[PDB]
Parts: sequence; C-alpha cells; structure tokens
Amino acid sequence: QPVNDFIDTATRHVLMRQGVLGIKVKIMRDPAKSRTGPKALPDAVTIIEPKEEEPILAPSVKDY
Amino acid sequence: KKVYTTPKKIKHKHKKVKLAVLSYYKVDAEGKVTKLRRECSNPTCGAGVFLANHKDRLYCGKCHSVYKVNA
RNA sequence: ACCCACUCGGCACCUUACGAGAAAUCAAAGUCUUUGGGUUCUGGGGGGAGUAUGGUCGCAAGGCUGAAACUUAAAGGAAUUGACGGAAGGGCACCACCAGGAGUGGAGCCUGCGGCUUAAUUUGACUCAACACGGGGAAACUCACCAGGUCCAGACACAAUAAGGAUUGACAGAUUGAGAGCUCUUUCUUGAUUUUGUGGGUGGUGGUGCAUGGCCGUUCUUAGUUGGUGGAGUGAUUUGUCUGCUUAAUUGCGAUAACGAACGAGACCUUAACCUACUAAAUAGUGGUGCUAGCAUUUGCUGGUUAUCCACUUCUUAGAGGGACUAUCGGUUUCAAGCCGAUGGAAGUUUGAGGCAAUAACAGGUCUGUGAUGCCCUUAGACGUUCUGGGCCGCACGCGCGCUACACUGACGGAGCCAGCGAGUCUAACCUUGGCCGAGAGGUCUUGGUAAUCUUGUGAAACUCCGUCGUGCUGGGGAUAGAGCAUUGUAAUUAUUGCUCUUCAACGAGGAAUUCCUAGUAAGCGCAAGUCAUCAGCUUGCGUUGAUUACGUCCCUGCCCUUUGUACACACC
Ligand SMILES: [Mg+2]
Ligand SMILES: [Mg+2]
Ligand SMILES: [Mg+2]
Ligand SMILES: [Mg+2]
Ligand SMILES: [Mg+2]
Ligand SMILES: [Mg+2]
Ligand SMILES: [Mg+2]
Ligand SMILES: [Mg+2]
Ligand SMILES: [Mg+2]
Ligand SMILES: [Mg+2]
Ligand SMILES: [Mg+2]
Ligand SMILES: [Mg+2]
Ligand SMILES: [Mg+2]
Ligand SMILES: [Mg+2]
Ligand SMILES: [Mg+2]
Ligand SMILES: [Mg+2]
Ligand SMILES: [Mg+2]
Ligand SMILES: [Mg+2]
Ligand SMILES: [Mg+2]
Ligand SMILES: [Mg+2]
Ligand SMILES: [Mg+2]
Ligand SMILES: [Mg+2]
Ligand SMILES: [Mg+2]
Ligand SMILES: [Mg+2]
Ligand SMILES: [Mg+2]
Ligand SMILES: [Mg+2]
Ligand SMILES: [Zn+2]
Repeated sequence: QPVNDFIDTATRHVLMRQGVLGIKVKIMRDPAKSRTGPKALPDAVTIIEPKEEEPILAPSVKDY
Repeated sequence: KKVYTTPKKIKHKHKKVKLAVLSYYKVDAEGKVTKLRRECSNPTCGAGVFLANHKDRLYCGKCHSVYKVNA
C-alpha cells in the first residue's frame, strides 16, 4: 500500500526518427510531509527517549 | 501474395461530352427571341432550366433526376 | 631394543614473514633503482618453424647444428567476477513422489490444433511457458480469406485544361445480383467546389514482435540486491552476504574481521471470520398494540394488513473502535531462534484466501487493441473503403481441453423444499412480477424497478420423502435421423436456439501412459456474470452437499544453493 501512498509513476512515448523510446518516471515523496495521510512508512518505529533521573531522596511531602 | 489476374477489359469512366451548347434559342429579325425546348414548372427550377427531348420523354436535368413531364 | 637432551649430515612437512613477486606463491623465488660474492647456460612480440639449406652423426627411424622471404596486433601469464558442464555435496515442492482420492487416456458428442480438401476453407501461437488461448461462442456485420460490383474520403504546392464551360448529377431504356447513371444510348442539368500531370501526402487486420514503445508471460509455489565505517588485496574484487541450526522467507538464532543499515521478504492493503459494547435505520428487521382470518376454546396456536400507533437494534446493513501477540501452562531443542502438545479462544497452518512485489534474464508472445511506432511494401484495374454472395463449420484420419455415460448409493413419477456472488430501460425498449390463452415451447393484456425499495425469499441443482421399475444394452445411455410447432434477426438452406411425437447407436469402468489435489479443501451439484439480436458443452466468480488419505521423505521428475573445471564473456544456440 505505501506504493499507492508515496510513489508517483508516469510513462511517456517519445517518438523519434529511428523508432520510439519510452520514458518511465518514478518519484518517491517524503512521507513525513504527507499532510493528508500516513506521515511515515508502516515500517517506522520511533522509541521516545527517557530522561536521566535524579531519584533517591528519602520521603518528604509538600503542602498547599 | 500473388499480384495480378484479369481476363482483360478494364472499365473506363465518363466524358460529359463537348458541345458549345446554348444555341437553342431563336432570335428573329431584330431582335425578338423565342426559346426552343420547353422549360420546367417546378418550384425549385425557376423556368431557366429546360426539358430534354428524348422519345415520349421530356425531362428536367435540373431536378438532378426528378420529375417526368411528357407531351 | 626403547626413552630423554644435544650435535653434524639427509628425505620432507608444519607456522609465519622481516623480505620477494604480475599474481598463484616462495627459507628461496629473500638479503635488487639503498641496483656488483664466483661461474656456466638459454630467451628478446606472435606466426612462418624447429620448416628450408649446408655440415655432421646414424643401418634405418631419425639426433645435433639451424635460417630467411612473407605474414600478423596481438599471441601469452596470473588472479577476479560471471556464464555454463553429460563432476561432487547439500536442499526445496502434490505444476515432485509417498499415503490416497477424483479422474483423463477406451465410447458418443462438444470444442480447439494438425492434416487433407477447397474459389477461399483468413491468421497468430507448437515442451512446462502452443492446442475452451488471441477474451477467438464467425449466419450479415465482425473479416483479415474467396467469386464479383461502387466510391475517393487522392490534404496541400506548381503546372495544364477552361467561362465560347474546368467539372457535377440524372429519369427511362440497355445493362446488373440489385430501384448502382458502373458502363452505354439519348440530352438536359451543374458553374470553377472538380478533372489531367508532376511533386507531396494519405489510408491499410500489408511485411518485419530478428527494427521499437507499451503491455504480458516465463525464470519465480523463487529469495535474492546494495551502500556506509572497519578488516583483506597493487588491482579487478573480497569480507559483511557464513560450517550449523532454524523459517514459507538472506526468516531468525548462533558462529564470527566485522559493526550497524537500506531495497526485495516482512510490514502494508483487500476480503472472509468474532462483538446482546458505540452511532443509526418505512430502501433491513424484531417485540408490543390496534384492525382482522382459521382452528381451539381456559388464557392458547398459526396467518393477513410499505405506515393505525409505540419501543427496541439480537438478527441485516456500514461507520468508528475493540480483538490475537502462536496467549497461558507444559515437553523438546546448543533449554538460542524455534518446533511440538494440552487449556482457553471467534479465530492459533503467514488466522484462511488474495492484492502489491526488488535486481536481472528471454531475440518468450503481441505491429491483428490502439489516431503507439521506424523502415519496406501498396495506393484508383487499390493490399483504401464499401455493397452483394460464399468461406472461417468444409472430412479417409493423428493430437489436446471438455460434456454426457455405462445404472439399483440408480432411472423415472409424484411430494418435500433450501443458497450465495450478480445484473438491469433516456432520450429507451433493459430486468420482468401479476391476469388470461396455449400440451409445450411461446403468445397476449397489464404492472413494479435507473433499484437493500421492483424482478427476487432469484422456492437453483444435487438433496430429502412415498411410490413404479428389478438386473435384462433394461424403463441404464441418448448419439444419429424423420416429421410438425414456435422464438431471435433484414436474413436461419450448410438444420441459431427453444418445444412435441418418433427413431434408440457406441458405451458393461476402459492398454501403454497421464492430470489435479491436504479442510469447508477434493469430489458431486447447480446459479450469476463476461460474451450476447439470437447461440455455453467455455470462462470468471458464487454458494449448496461434503469425504478418504499425508502432516512425511529425496525414489522419480523440476528447480535453487555450495564446492569444483573452463581456452566460454555475442557467455554451450
Ligand atoms: Mg574461476
Ligand atoms: Mg501416488
Ligand atoms: Mg488410475
Ligand atoms: Mg511471424
Ligand atoms: Mg461481406
Ligand atoms: Mg497526385
Ligand atoms: Mg507517386
Ligand atoms: Mg494500422
Ligand atoms: Mg520479443
Ligand atoms: Mg516487447
Ligand atoms: Mg503447495
Ligand atoms: Mg585498502
Ligand atoms: Mg555469497
Ligand atoms: Mg447489531
Ligand atoms: Mg479447543
Ligand atoms: Mg522470436
Ligand atoms: Mg501492440
Ligand atoms: Mg476457427
Ligand atoms: Mg488450457
Ligand atoms: Mg427424483
Ligand atoms: Mg393448441
Ligand atoms: Mg414505470
Ligand atoms: Mg434400451
Ligand atoms: Mg434416459
Ligand atoms: Mg449468459
Ligand atoms: Mg472462449
Ligand atoms: Zn425540374
């Protein structure tokens, strides 16, 4: 399916003197920019990065 | 393939003949004019067109074919 | 005699490489552009050729010595990647086998291919990867073929003819298959649109698919392709991408001069499965209630009523979510990836089935799908086109796909009586309910539907039930043929199809061989759709009934991988 989503194809027949040749163009658009669909490949697996903690500290409690 | 056959005799075409035609009026002793060959009474053939004389046959060529007036 | 240490001198092997090499390799092939220890011998691009000639040795065969003219741009070495093998080792698969199923191969016919025949029987394609394929079911059309008849739709440019008319058409007759003015008779009409020629175009199911595009098929039911940083190598390259294991998978684990990644696989997408949870529905349906029929009556049972009202969304529909991740537990395994079993679960074989699908190869098929196309051919007595008629169906025969059968697990006759995927008429005659008529096929009058609304609950067929028949070519089987009736169409003859009576063939389970297949699958069974005016024994799908037997291996066949040889690289054609 990402094919249907992200690549655009086109063939054109260019007609010269000795015969004809076919042009075949492929473009793969950046999925991150997709704007109106999947913003990535189904492949993509992003892990969010944890934060270095400064734990310890025996109890304590705030008041409000 | 093959090329050519034929038991002879090729068909020709048409001529449309010659004729320095329209002499078929008669202009008299200066200078009355009397049209030979009677003309055609169709709403589409304004009297300028004439009838050809065959046998029985008088015929409006102007009507590309049509109508068969006979006297 | 044996064991240990040492030492001269041998035959060799192992490991490294400081060092050498174009490399393969090499304790010499090292101590060489930082070029000299002593000495012998041979080579100077390839052929011509170890040939000619002379000398010499020999019994001979022949040995030694040994040219040139001429020719030629390479020949040659080592290593690398491919490609290929009638070498070796592993794998994988019902287009392989095992265990079996159902068959085809034998018969009748249907249908394609060959062949023959023919005016013509248009044509492409010939192992898997040609032969119910070209969506190719051809009565005209299609149509390309054959017998014949018209027309130009011959742009444009130059020139010629020529308004004293370039050219156009025609009624009747003749002619013609023809109510074609094709041609001819005859004599009007037309008015610069043509006609003649040259040039240039134009069309063409003409040729070339060994000139091409595009598309498609095949290799492939396959698992392969690449780059960064590091390692090896002068280099092309290699390692990564690998012994093993594992997987449907270069799928992973693991080993590891590699580490970490990208294409392809996977993911993804579609469809089939589960939602008494969510949003709803007179184009889906349920319960209640009104109105109402039948039977029972003691409340009951079974129906009717596109709106008489009320409520719901279980069933139907389709939006949004949810669900499974081989989960839990266990056995096995390098307790690795994984495989196996039990439980649970709608679901645990990639959940089932598909869509998509890298790099590369082929002189695979297609110029007959294209107003896609180069080149060649042809272009008015046409290979353009159209009209009439025939032909693609022609029948001693060979080959393939099929259909129907040889019956009693059946045929026939009554009766039961249940799907799913579809499709349908506007400037038109498509899907057809209902009513009559008709033995049937059909006819006729009306009708609903541009459709979850009507056809249609598509009341399909196998199937189930009670009967007749009773193993007899029988009432199994229905080829062939006669005679009538209807439908489609302008047209049915070489019988389009449908119906009725009659006729009643081969075939008594099929030699050698050969095909497909592992679960709602095989096989049986119909239906819708494509084609379609009319014609399915074809296909694409669909649901209905529903098994036997594996759950393995490498014997056969096919392919893929490694190792290995190569003088191939236009690559064993
Ligand atoms: Mg080699
Ligand atoms: Mg077997
Ligand atoms: Mg058998
Ligand atoms: Mg050919
Ligand atoms: Mg014809
Ligand atoms: Mg010309
Ligand atoms: Mg010419
Ligand atoms: Mg053409
Ligand atoms: Mg080709
Ligand atoms: Mg091609
Ligand atoms: Mg299989
Ligand atoms: Mg280097
Ligand atoms: Mg490799
Ligand atoms: Mg529901
Ligand atoms: Mg269970
Ligand atoms: Mg070829
Ligand atoms: Mg083509
Ligand atoms: Mg044919
Ligand atoms: Mg076939
Ligand atoms: Mg019956
Ligand atoms: Mg009657
Ligand atoms: Mg209506
Ligand atoms: Mg009998
Ligand atoms: Mg019978
Ligand atoms: Mg049909
Ligand atoms: Mg067909
Ligand atoms: Zn007239």
